[PDB]
Amino acid sequence: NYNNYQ
Repeated sequence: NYNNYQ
């Protein structure tokens, strides 16, 4: 949850 992959 609320994880960012960029």
